Amino acid sequence: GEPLYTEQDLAVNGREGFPNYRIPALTVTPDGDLLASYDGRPTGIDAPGPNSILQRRSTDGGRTWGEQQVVSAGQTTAPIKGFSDPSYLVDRETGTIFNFHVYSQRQGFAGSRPGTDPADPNVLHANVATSTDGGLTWSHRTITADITPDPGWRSRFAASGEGIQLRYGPHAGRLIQQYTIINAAGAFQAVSVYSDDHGRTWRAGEAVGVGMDENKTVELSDGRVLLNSRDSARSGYRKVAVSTDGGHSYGPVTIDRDLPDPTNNASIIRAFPDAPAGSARAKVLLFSNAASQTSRSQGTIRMSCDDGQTWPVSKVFQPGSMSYSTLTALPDGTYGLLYEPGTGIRYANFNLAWLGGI
Ligand SMILES: CC(=O)N[C@H]1[C@H]([C@H](O)[C@H](O)CO)OC(C(=O)O)=C[C@@H]1O
Repeated sequence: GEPLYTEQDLAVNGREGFPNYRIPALTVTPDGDLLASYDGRPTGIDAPGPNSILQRRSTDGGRTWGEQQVVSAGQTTAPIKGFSDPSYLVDRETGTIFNFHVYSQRQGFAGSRPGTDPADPNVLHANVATSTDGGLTWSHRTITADITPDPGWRSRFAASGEGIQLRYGPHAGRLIQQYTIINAAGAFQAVSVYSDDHGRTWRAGEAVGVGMDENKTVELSDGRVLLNSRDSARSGYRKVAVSTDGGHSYGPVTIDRDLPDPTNNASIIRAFPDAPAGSARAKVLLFSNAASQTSRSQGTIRMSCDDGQTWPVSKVFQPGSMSYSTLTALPDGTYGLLYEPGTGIRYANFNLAWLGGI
């Protein structure tokens, strides 16, 4: 077809109530509405800043966006509370939407102490907001205790963006959301948090790697779950691991030289999420990140047609400043992209024809 690439800002620093906006999360409701979530930052900083989780909705495929509404409101007055780094997760079977995020008080990620008590202001808590009405109203839950099987895990945070629901195998229906934890030795590890009962209970899998950070997972054509991670040890590339199970454990972590990265968040999705297992279309992956190894710039989309082995097609969508980016498959066959150009958060829409390879 004919190449399509358009973009418009959803939030710009200083307008609509907050001096700074950051951290994109994007998803599509079962009704087909597009939901964009991000941080509203009063002091322009990460947790423990008294941040708010915000949301904008589009009912016409991303063309027009409704007003900025608050999902979780931070408290700028003492007792200070903050809510940051959103990640959406839609249970396509039940139609339920989840929005995972941090619940901070006195500490952020690096400073969190061990503990699980919601009342303890020294721990960085894990929260989930649940909606059964398409993202209109939300019910909140602190699940730190449920996802901390090892008392030595002193900190954690859901990787911002969008999680997944498995379609194949013995664990089909399973909701997976990635987290980064800091263990007793001070090591940064990746871990899958999942639910087999459509969100009633959440539990952690086995932690993997060292030098890990914000990480994402995708279900491959054979049902294997590929983990793609930001490298906190700064190799200049993305780290990768694979899981063949559901009681999540991942194999060894290796550096992927095909994916340069300056130690920043990225997104990896299935181009055709509904394709049947083993089919050619099920092997197609899209990846968005900053390709520069020296700075957060040169935002590009890469495409693989072999479950992530090779990435023969790539195109730059933002030559300049580009930090965090997330992708989702829209029902019209195109792709939504929420990203950070340095001025707040911007929404972009593109199709495969635009990519050039196919
Ligand atoms: C909970 C939290 O702190 N999230 C932040 C995250 C984290 O600090 C880093 O991943 C090192 O672990 O990094 C950044 C960043 O732009 O680099 C922004 C996130 O809001």
